[PDB]
Amino acid sequence: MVGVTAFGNFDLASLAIYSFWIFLAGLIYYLQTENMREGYPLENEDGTPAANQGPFPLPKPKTFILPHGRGTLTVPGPESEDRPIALARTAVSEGFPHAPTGDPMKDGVGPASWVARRDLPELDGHGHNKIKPMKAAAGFHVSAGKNPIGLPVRGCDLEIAGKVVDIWVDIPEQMARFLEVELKDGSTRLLPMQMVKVQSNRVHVNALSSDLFAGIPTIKSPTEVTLLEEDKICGYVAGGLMYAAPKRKSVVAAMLAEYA
Amino acid sequence: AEYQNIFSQVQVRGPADLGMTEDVNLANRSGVGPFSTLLGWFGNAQLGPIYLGSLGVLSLFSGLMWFFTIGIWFWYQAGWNPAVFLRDLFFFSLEPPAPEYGLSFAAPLKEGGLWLIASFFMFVAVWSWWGRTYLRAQALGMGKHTAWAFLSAIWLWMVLGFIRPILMGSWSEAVPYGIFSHLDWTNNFSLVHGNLFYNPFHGLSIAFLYGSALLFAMHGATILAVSRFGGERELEQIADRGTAAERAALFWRWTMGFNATMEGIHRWAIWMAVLVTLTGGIGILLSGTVVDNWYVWGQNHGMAPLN
Amino acid sequence: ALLSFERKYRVPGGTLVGGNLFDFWVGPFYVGFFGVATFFFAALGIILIAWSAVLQGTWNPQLISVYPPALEYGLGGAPLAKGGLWQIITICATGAFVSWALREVEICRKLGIGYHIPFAFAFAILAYLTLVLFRPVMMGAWGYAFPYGIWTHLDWVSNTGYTYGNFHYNPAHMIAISFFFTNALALALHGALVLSAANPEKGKEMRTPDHEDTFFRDLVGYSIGTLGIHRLGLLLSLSAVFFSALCMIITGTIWFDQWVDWWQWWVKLPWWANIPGGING
Amino acid sequence: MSKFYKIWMIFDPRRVFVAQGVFLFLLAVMIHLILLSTPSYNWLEISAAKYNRVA
Amino acid sequence: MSKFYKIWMIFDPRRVFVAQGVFLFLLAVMIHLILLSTPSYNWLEISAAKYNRVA
Amino acid sequence: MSKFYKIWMIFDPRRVFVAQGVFLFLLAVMIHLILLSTPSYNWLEISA
Amino acid sequence: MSKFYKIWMIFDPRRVFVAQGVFLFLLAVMIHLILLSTPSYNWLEISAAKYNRVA
Amino acid sequence: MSKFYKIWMIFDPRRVFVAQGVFLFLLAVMIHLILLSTPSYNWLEISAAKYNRV
Amino acid sequence: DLGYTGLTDEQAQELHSVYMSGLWLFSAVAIVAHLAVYIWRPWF
Amino acid sequence: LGYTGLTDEQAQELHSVYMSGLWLFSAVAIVAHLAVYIWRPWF
Amino acid sequence: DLGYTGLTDEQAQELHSVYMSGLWLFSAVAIVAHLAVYIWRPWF
Amino acid sequence: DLGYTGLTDEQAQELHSVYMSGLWLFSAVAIVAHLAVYIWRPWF
Amino acid sequence: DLGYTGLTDEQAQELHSVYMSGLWLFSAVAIVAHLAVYIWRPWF
Amino acid sequence: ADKTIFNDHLNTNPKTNLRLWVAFQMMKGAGWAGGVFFGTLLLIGFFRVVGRMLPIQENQAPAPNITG
Ligand code: BCL
Ligand SMILES: COC(C)(C)C/C=C/C(C)=C/C=C/C(C)=C/C=C/C(C)=C/C=C/C=C(C)/C=C/C=C(\C)CC/C=C(\C)CCC=C(C)C
Ligand SMILES: COC(C)(C)C/C=C/C(C)=C/C=C/C(C)=C/C=C/C(C)=C/C=C/C=C(C)/C=C/C=C(\C)CC/C=C(\C)CCC=C(C)C
Ligand SMILES: COC(C)(C)C/C=C/C(C)=C/C=C/C(C)=C/C=C/C(C)=C/C=C/C=C(C)/C=C/C=C(\C)CC/C=C(\C)CCC=C(C)C
Ligand SMILES: COC(C)(C)C/C=C/C(C)=C/C=C/C(C)=C/C=C/C(C)=C/C=C/C=C(C)/C=C/C=C(\C)CC/C=C(\C)CCC=C(C)C
Ligand SMILES: COC(C)(C)C/C=C/C(C)=C/C=C/C(C)=C/C=C/C(C)=C/C=C\C=C(C)\C=C\C=C(/C)CC/C=C(\C)CCC=C(C)C
Ligand SMILES: [Fe+2]
Repeated sequence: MVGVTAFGNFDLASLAIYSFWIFLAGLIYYLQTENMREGYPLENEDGTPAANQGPFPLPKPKTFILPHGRGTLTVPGPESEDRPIALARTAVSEGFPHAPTGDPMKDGVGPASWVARRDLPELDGHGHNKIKPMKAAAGFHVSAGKNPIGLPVRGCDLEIAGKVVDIWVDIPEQMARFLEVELKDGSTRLLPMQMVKVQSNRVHVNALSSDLFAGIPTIKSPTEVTLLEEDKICGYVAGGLMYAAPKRKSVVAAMLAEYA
Repeated sequence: AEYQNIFSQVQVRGPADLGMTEDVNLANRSGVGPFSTLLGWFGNAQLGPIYLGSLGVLSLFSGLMWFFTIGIWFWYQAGWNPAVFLRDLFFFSLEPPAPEYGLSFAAPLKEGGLWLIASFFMFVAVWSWWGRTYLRAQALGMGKHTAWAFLSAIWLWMVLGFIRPILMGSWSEAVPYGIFSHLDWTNNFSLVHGNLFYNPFHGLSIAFLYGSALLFAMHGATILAVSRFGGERELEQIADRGTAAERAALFWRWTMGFNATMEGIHRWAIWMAVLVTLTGGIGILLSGTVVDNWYVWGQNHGMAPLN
Repeated sequence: ALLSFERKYRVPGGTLVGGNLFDFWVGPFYVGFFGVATFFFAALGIILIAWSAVLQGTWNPQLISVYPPALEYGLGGAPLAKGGLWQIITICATGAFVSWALREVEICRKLGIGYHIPFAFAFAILAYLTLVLFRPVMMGAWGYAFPYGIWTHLDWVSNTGYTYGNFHYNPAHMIAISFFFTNALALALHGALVLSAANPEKGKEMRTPDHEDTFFRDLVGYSIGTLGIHRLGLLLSLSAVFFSALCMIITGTIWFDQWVDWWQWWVKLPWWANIPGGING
Repeated sequence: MSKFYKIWMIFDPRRVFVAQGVFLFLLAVMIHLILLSTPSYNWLEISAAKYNRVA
Repeated sequence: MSKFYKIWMIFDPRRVFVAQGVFLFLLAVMIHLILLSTPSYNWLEISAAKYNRVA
Repeated sequence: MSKFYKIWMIFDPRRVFVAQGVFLFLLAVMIHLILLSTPSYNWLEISA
Repeated sequence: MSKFYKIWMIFDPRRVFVAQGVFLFLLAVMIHLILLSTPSYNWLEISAAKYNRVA
Repeated sequence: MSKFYKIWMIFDPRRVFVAQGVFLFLLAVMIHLILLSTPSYNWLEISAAKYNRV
Repeated sequence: DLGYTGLTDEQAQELHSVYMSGLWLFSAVAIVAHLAVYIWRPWF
Repeated sequence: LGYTGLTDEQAQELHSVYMSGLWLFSAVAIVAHLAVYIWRPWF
Repeated sequence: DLGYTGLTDEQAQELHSVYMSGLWLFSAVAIVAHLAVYIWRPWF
Repeated sequence: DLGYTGLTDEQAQELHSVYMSGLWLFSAVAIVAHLAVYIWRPWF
Repeated sequence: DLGYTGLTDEQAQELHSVYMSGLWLFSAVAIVAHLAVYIWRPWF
Repeated sequence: ADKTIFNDHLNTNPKTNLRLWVAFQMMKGAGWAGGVFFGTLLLIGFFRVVGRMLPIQENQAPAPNITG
């Protein structure tokens, strides 16, 4: 059918290309509606629903049957913060930052934010706890790389804040998730492995200064960590990047602050 | 510098993970292989276990026979000389039958018949592997998304090797087996049909291949950026939206005005990758059968300056 | 205008330049200093492409083309109607891309996430600069860069490729293509696997990462892991772009003949060059 | 016309004003570029031909 | 026209001033480049032809 | 122009000064490059 | 014919209405472009030929 | 034939109706376009020849 | 009464009545347009 | 069996409505085909 | 009183009156510009 | 009465008066430049 | 009285006086350079 | 933040200090922009030097695109 046109230059190739444009528009609509299952409907900076909701409407709700009898999740559905937000409006007009009312790292706002998730441990396929300390994990041991256990932990202010006592490992993935760090007071905190740089002699934590290590949220159980505790710890450590900046002793930062 | 999470800075090894047992026949599953420290620096160190089922056996036998047929043809083309075999490994070719034979299976063994035998073996191997992906999804109760994405890839492969040669009425239209030979087939296909660049479906296929590279860069970068919040555990973020999913969504919302979800980004991913081979198969199927010169077609459709 | 969870993340800080001068949002977009710069450069580039369409004499978007200066102009400036507009649009595009990357850096700092996304975008910016800046400067003319047209930059790709015979034989090109194909394959597999785990057979419980690892080990005998697959996707895309930039930066600068002539070096190794038979004998 | 004010009960004035500003600017630029494309109404070229600047 | 001040009861002056500065500089640059592109009103080329600078 | 000073009660002074220095340098570079573009006023085209 | 209303017990009215609007618009545009594409029934060309616009 | 209604106890009527509508529209468009492609049955060209439009 | 949408029988009847009124109006306009075109230029 | 979950009477009513629609559609199609065949037979 | 945007009827009326004043000023300027262009170079 | 930016009517009036002063100064400079260009090289 | 930046009226006046002094000095230097270039190579 | 021992610069009147601070902010912005521009110019110069070293002129490719 070379050169066979129904009308004008419109042939099987033109039919295919226009039908694909139609299909692509439909597919983009479908993909956007699927993406609209979290964070909607949109809200104003005070909390009330916004007048503008977007050209794409909300999809019909779908139900996930959570594993291990954890219930169900229907999305889109009524979702709230379920936590006080310690932020104050810096302008009556919308589109401006909200300033923390107190200490943002303690308030859990900004880069130090955390989400009120289930206060239950994450489970593997078999139903056991996914993340467990390596002492309580049967047969787990450091296989390669520098072993961080026993190394001093140095904060962003170049001051030692504790020592690594144990490694928390993800049993299915078989990778380290959290380093347990004992502070000067004898209590233990958790540090995400992605926020610590294991060097030859020490473990460097650029996110947190030494004095902030005490402020890390603690786990209610020494052997298990829940999703809420993981979120709080990770939020605190990451928010340390922007909120422990004055205490960080970076040379480039010092030179920039010299001229700023 | 800070830890970028590109490579694991420490490896932990425990008991070998034997995997789930939803509906999988454990007899057909092999034993766990060795742990690779080199692989552990990047992902999981554990090798195996693999499932060796009926379809797995069929696919392995057919693929081994296809590979061995191409190899024996290469050895014949080398004069059975190992030095010549190594020298001209990329220049050997198992070419399809000449155009004089059309679609007939009467081509001589050294002039196209061996290509037909190897192509039958490859056909059986690929389709049995597709059935294997489907049944491995079915045994674990998972969705068949992998089966359908592989079906898109198989669609492009079938168009290249089977459907288009049939519609053109000649096995000579099909792709020869060999590295540089199939590269030359690609180049000659573009040249014969008049600058395949002006194939609109080839353009869409390239758009979605670039989009696949762009989207996997964006997604891998996003997940590595939010992995400090346990963002790599994406199924958890789907079930219980943590601060990682929220931070990823807010990053992309503040950057480009819209975002995805932890699950919807994977719909974007699967469709961006699927459309590559889908549009590609359509564009190859149109070439020669419907459009013999894509530059003239583009001229008649306002894609090229003249006309 | 805010997501149900966005309120607690809109806080001051993280800006690189400007402090609170541009630290605000316009709708969903975070502006910042580099956002102001990005918008200006983008609007200028788009308006200049429309103006170049006016000068060219065609309004068909597929026929609109902004050609670089001819080889007679060398690396110097050119009249706007005949190459200068391309130079201005290239400067605007580079400014917009770099401003976009720095705006992403600001957003990353505000959210407290890693800088993997602007770093990955820097690779695409470097490939673009290889095609429009580094390679034309090495070769000594802006006319070696590609035109800013939908179908004319395809003509540039075709002509540049066929200048060196079949461009498939460029080895760095082969590596980049293999990386691109592998990246597309891995993206398909990853999207499909996560969707299958999160959308199992109707009425069944949602699956776990254990199920994903079990599926891929039962399929191919190996599972790279969620962190592993995301690392792999990032590295595959970045390596593809890096090797494509390398292939174009070595082409026309240190290589000038057909690339199959390059592949002839393996054939002409002393210990098997003269052996008869095979393809090259 | 009598009750058109109720559009502001439906549409947020800020959103509509931003959209209208962008739309009006883009429309005006589009129409000016359409005129500049045509050999007639290209007022620059018309003036050049009228006073014989191109010589 | 006497009530146009109420535009500031709707739009915060900071974002509006940023947008207006960007828009005005963009518009001025656009018009200058449009003039430079045309052989007429390309004041640099006009002066070059007037004083016989370009060969 | 009597009450233009109030623009410093809208925009922070030091930030505006830094941004304005950047803008002035970039504008100067842009004008120099446009001059270098034209064959006349291309002062870097020293020839025999 | 009398019980056809029961289709609204099966199909969500909003989705059907949106899809029907899109389908009708695309169909009408397609038919109009078919008519314009053919040299006959292109009412613009017919009007031009009838009143000798092409001169 | 009398018991064909039981097919609705195996098939979801909503999915079946959607698939049927899409299939019917695509088939109708395909057939109308096939007729347009052939010089005969291109009713536009037939009318043009009959009334001497060209 | 499958109730895939939650509409009651009376709601479905009223919705279908309004929809059919709209459909008949659209079809009447289309028929008038087709008569005008066929008078102006028949295609049979 | 009851894959859909419909009661038998609901399935029968739905089938009756669907068959009415199908007969209407096929009757219009038969009229169209007869008109085309009278206008231009394809056999 | 739908109140999607939260404006009251009086606020909407005042806003619309000012908006229409601006629209009519813009339209008058456009009409003057079109008269100037049509006098200088008519397009009809 | 309507509140979206926190400005009062008096503050809005003062801001608009200063803004209009700036706008009229800018327009005056633009008009002078346009007169200079039109005298140097008219476009009508 | 808006005070988005914490500057009082007197601080704004003093800073604007300093800024305008610098602006006029820079403008004078630019005018000197333009006079030099125009004498060396006029563009009108 | 530590007090300077020189103490001679403190004799300037504070209005001159304000003028110096404004000029310093503008000069810092302009200097960062100039550093970016000169780094770009040095990158272009490095690639030009490399191209000069390579035998581009001996065998250079034709025009990939039609001149315009
Ligand atoms: C001179 C060469 C021509 C040209 C000729 C062609 C031709 C001819 C084709 C393409 C095709 C493609 N081209 Mg092109 N192409 C050119 C220029 C380009 C440029 C560029 C920058 O210039 C780009 C980016 C592309 C990009 C692309 C892709 C979008 C597309 C291939 C998708 C794919 O993954 O296929 C590769 C993937 C597959 C073939 C699927 C394989 C699936 C099967 C199941 C795999 C079996 C594996 C087997 C069993 C082995 C197993 C091993 C064991 C596991 C160990 N082309 C020029 C114009 N291009 C294809 C296409 O679709 O075009 C429309 C195609 O056929
Ligand atoms: C290539 O092929 C060509 C193009 C050449 C030939 C074409 C072939 C084909 C395949 C053609 C296809 C034709 C078809 C399928 C046409 C279908 C047309 C239909 C069904 C049109 C329907 C129109 C209906 C309309 C406009 C109804 C409008 C109704 C309203 C506006 C009112 C709705 C309001 C309601 C219901 C109020 C809500 C109710 C309550 C009780 C609250
Ligand atoms: C390709 O097609 C071509 C281009 C050839 C032809 C073009 C065709 C088309 C499709 C053209 C489109 C034309 C259209 C749709 C034009 C629309 C124009 C409109 C509607 C313009 C509106 C202008 C309104 C203005 C400028 C209003 C300004 C208002 C103010 C300045 C005052 C705002 C202040 C308020 C409301 C104060 C708020 C009140 C209180 C109490 C707080
Ligand atoms: C392709 O088409 C071409 C380009 C050829 C033709 C172009 C067409 C188009 C689309 C042209 C567009 C024209 C338009 C829409 C121009 C708009 C001009 C306007 C509205 C300019 C406004 C200027 C206003 C200025 C410069 C105001 C300056 C104000 C100040 C310097 C003082 C600011 C300080 C204040 C208000 C202090 C207030 C603070 C307190 C505490 C009271
Ligand atoms: C494509 O378009 C082209 C490029 C062809 C033409 C370009 C067109 C356009 C759109 C150009 C844009 C022009 C604009 C908008 C220029 C704006 C210039 C402004 C507002 C400059 C302001 C400068 C202000 C300065 C430098 C203030 C400095 C203040 C101080 C340094 C503090 C005071 C210190 C003093 C006075 C030091 C005193 C010392 C002694 C010894 C007396
Ligand atoms: C040295 O060690 C030994 C010899 C033992 C093993 C070595 C093996 C070697 C050297 C193997 C080399 C393999 C290579 C280089 C393979 C290259 C493959 C490539 C590049 C393939 C590219 C494209 C292939 C395509 C698109 C194939 C499409 C095929 C189909 C769609 C199936 C067609 C099916 C047909 C014709 C069935 C016909 C038969 C019947 C009975 C109906
Ligand atoms: Fe993922």
